[PDB]
Amino acid sequence: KWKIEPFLPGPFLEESSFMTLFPKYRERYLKDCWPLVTKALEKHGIAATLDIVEGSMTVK
Amino acid sequence: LVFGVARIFASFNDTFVHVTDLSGRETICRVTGGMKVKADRDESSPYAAMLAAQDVAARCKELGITALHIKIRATGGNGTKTPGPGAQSALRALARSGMKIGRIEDVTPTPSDST
Amino acid sequence: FEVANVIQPIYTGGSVALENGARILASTLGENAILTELNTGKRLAEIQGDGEPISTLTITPSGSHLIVCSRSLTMRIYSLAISPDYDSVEPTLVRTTKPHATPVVVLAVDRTSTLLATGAADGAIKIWDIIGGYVTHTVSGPSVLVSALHFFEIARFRLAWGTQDGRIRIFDLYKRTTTPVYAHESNVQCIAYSPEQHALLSGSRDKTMTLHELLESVGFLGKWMYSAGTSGVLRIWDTTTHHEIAILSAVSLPERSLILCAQADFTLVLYRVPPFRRISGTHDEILDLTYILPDQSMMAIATNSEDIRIVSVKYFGHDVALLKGHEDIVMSLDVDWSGHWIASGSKDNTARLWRVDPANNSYTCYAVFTGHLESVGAVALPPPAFLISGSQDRFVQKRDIPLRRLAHDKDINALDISPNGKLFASASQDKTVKIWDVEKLEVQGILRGHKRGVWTVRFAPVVLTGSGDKTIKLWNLSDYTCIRTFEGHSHNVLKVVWLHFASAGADTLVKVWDANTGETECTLDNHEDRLWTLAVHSKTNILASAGSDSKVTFWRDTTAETQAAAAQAALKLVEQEQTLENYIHAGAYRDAIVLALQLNHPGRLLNLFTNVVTTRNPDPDSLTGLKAVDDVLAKLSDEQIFQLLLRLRDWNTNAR
Amino acid sequence: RLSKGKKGLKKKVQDPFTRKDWYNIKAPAPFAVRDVGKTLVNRTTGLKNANDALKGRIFEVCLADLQKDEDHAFRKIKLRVDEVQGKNCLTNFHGLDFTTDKLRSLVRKWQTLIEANVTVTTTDHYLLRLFAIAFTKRRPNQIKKTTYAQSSQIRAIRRKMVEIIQREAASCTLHQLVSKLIPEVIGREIEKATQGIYPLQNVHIRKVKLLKQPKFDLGALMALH
Amino acid sequence: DTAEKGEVVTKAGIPIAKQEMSREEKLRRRRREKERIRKA
RNA sequence: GGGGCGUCAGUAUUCAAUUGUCAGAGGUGAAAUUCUUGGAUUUAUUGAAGACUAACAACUGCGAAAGCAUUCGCCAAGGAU
RNA sequence: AGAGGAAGUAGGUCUCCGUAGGUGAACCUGCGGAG
Repeated sequence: KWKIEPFLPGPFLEESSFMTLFPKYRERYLKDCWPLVTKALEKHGIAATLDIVEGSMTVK
Repeated sequence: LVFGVARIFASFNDTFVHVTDLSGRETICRVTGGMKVKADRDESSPYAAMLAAQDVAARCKELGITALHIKIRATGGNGTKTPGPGAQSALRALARSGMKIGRIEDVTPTPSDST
Repeated sequence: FEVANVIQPIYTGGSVALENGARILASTLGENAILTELNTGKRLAEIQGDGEPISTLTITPSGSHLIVCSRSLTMRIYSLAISPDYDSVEPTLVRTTKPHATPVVVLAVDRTSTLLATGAADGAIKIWDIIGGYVTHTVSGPSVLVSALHFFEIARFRLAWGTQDGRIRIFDLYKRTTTPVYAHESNVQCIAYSPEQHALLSGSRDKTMTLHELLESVGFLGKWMYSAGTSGVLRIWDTTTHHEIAILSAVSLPERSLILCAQADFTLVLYRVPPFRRISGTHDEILDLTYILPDQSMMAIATNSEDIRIVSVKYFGHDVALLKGHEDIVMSLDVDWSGHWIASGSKDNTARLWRVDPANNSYTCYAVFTGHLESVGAVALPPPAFLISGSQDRFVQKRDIPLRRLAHDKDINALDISPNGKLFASASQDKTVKIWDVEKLEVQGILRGHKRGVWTVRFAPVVLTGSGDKTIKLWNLSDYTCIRTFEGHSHNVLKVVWLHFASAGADTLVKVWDANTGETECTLDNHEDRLWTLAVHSKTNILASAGSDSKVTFWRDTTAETQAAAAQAALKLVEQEQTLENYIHAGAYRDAIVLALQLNHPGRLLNLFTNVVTTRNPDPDSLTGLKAVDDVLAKLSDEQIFQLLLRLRDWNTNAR
Repeated sequence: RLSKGKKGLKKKVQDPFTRKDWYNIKAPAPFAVRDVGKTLVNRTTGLKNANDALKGRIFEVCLADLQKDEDHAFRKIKLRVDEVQGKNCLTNFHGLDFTTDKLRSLVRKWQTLIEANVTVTTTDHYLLRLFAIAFTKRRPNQIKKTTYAQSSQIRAIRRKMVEIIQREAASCTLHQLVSKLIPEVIGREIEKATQGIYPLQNVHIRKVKLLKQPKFDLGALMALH
Repeated sequence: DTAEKGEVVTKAGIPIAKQEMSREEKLRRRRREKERIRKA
């Protein structure tokens, strides 16, 4: 009644995307911890970019 | 593709799968979480959200809209500002049974200053 | 207790379909699909289907196939086999396919048995062969919800569809080109065609038909148009001049000249074309049963359909009549103990008294009572003497037929009279039961309390209180204390009926026991989810149980019959046991062995076998020494052979 | 499976979708697409004709499906509807709202946002409120972590912001105001003219609210469509 | 444990029924089972 | 983001009204009290009232201390240079 | 309704062909025929 099954198997018409903004002291740590994040988000199917110029993480 | 707007009120005690037209005024079909589970303990559960989303998608495919814009919310005044398990499980079951999803937005009431 | 008989739902919500043989009829209940003969009414067959509610079904004019489609996107075809006897049919599946991406809402089958067309919720509409799963040609594709179809020929075949907006489009199946006609403003509900006149009728939800109040079904015969809409009336019109001569569906037989009306009270009305009989589809949620007549041939049931129905118990399914005087919901019901007066309490604030005229079709509501400002919850009856009405509020009242009082805090529940009419008790939600003087405005006392809230009282010709907890108590007049207390339920009890006691539950079980003993005698488990009310035959012991589920079950007592059967069984047992002892004493080993194999007890059978194999004077040709025992061992039956083998292994264990 | 209710509460269920009809929605002039959806409203008759409810309702729709451009995944607009035709639903501007995801996606630490509110009236006598937000520019080739404007500098920025939005929204009508709101000309001109006081990272107008519309004129309302 | 419902099995391995068993043999079988119970 | 007076907003909560409702909602570890076909919870739009000023918000600022965060106007005062 | 007294019982695969639909050359599904 409480357990949840993993999703077995295009369900999106409008290509959704989200953004968040981070400062510089987090920009360093995110720059050298990012490939783990984009590896797991590629296993989930979502493209994740990081922008050290503006300081923005985007998923889409 | 006729877009209907699905309000998913996911709290910790019960989940509300609600389907309206684009206006917000005319409710098409709603199935609460607790009317599919005999136990008030398990009223807010992923199984309850899955059953509610399957019934709502079945009714709205009998009416023939087959496309939803999903607005997810929770108790936001002095509450938690996070959806319960109903949101994830209802969106999963809703798009697993037909229902090309359109635009997803989490419209939680965020107070500028409450108390 | 055995089921005497049940009455059952035949129709709830979905689409009905009639074959050209007007015997068989296929209708819907929930997810299931049930088909019955109309004239004898018995359950021919029931296909279960999947878990989702059924969307639409059809039967072919020749009743050979039954095509169902659910709210889950699927479509199942069943072939049917009808005997010379129309009493029972067997459906077997042939094809299950998923027609479109949306569940289909409309179907239409041609007058010949070879093509069926289906129309979905997105607009993708197709045509299939019935004998084998084809798509012989796809006709439109998904545009807008198809709301109607009609197959026709011109005197090769053509098919017309009517969409959710007002768009009627006709195409030839051989030419394979669609052409619209002009197009229409609102939801076209149905399309019909007359081949005698070369004329297409379109009936729509904007109260118009093109060659009102609303329109759901129109058609031809015959030269006489018909119309059915939200007005509740079927109307007949001339074809050639437009002077004449709710409903969810109506079909046209007219070779058998019967037109079926699917009224949104979930009833089915048969109209003759120049009310034959009607059948109630579902008694939706039954609030009270009362078993009425002098001879008690005709029970009145009362439910959410804003009226009361009188249906016979002695064909068994035919409702005698329908009686409508109330406005909101008929809630409770009570008959006099001396025959002919039934009375109805309601969610409307008015209560009323009706006559029952058995040897007529006349039923009148000639006594009415305004009363108080809230809903008359319950009615009690001692021309009748008078009426005591209860209430949703605290205002209890009493009024004479051609006064108020305050009783409790919350909504009261039930009311009951003694057969002599000297006492009267009322029950409510604030755990008090109140008896008072019935002639004056005086009070005889008070029952002390039933733990949560008392639901039903009963007088013994001793008062019985069934309450909101899982208990039931028996109280007295003398001390106003409980004589007896009983447990054992799993929900509310909601009804307590005297026998010639029984109690229903809200845990769908109805259980009987006796008062002086005080322990449970029997329990009964027919119904679906809930159980509300119990009626009783007044002469013999027959229980009529009904609830929120639509089925009503009639039980009869069999305790006298099984006691007579057990008595004569013990008589035959002692007689044949003594004739066994007689044959043993006389030495008639043959009939002794036959009677021992009949009486099934083997400690004497072994002694007979040791004797017959050591008789000291054996016949030389015989197998076991006696030719007669050889004869019975040759003429043993299969069950006696197997039981003898099951004793032979046990005798073969012992080396003696 | 088992019900829960009290005695005599479930009424007989009536079909509510016999009395419902669909109505296609057209957007006003300055948006790129016109057919934006479909609304299920009640069936008209005497005793509350449905055109009163159709005059009452408003819609909320994003700008991505209007301009066909996913640059505007945010900035949801609101459309009143005051007119009706045959199977049609003509609409007008009512307000413009962000998404709270972008409102969280714009706020960073060690930088200042400046908010400004104006109550301005167009030449068609519509009163409306414009809520502008403006985040402070972190200058490239800098080393200090906090780009804090002084409080007097913030007050000067807010004064120039309200001066720009008043001077460039008081002169035009509502249709030209929406045509200037769509490619964000106002935020661009605030960014261009405030950079002599303190440079601003991004100026947006986060809300437009129409308070009162004193006229119902089908002439201009159909000159839109 | 593998006998019939009406019958008993003896120590000899022979099915004898309680109905055909007399009162004296019933009393003696009750006494023998009670003697075993007293021994244990 | 020192103080006083006025003013301007912002949401959120409660209350009420108008619609679409159509069986539970609410709490809890479970429950129960309670509100619920005169329609609760929910959906949308308005109106009123009282409160508070999210995110920015800091190894910061101001005030002697308690303390002080919506905009704008007025009134004096104060710090450093 | 009551503590005692006395007693008894324990069933069409493969291949091909003609179809009708699907996403089209092909290919898939369903059917009707021949090997």
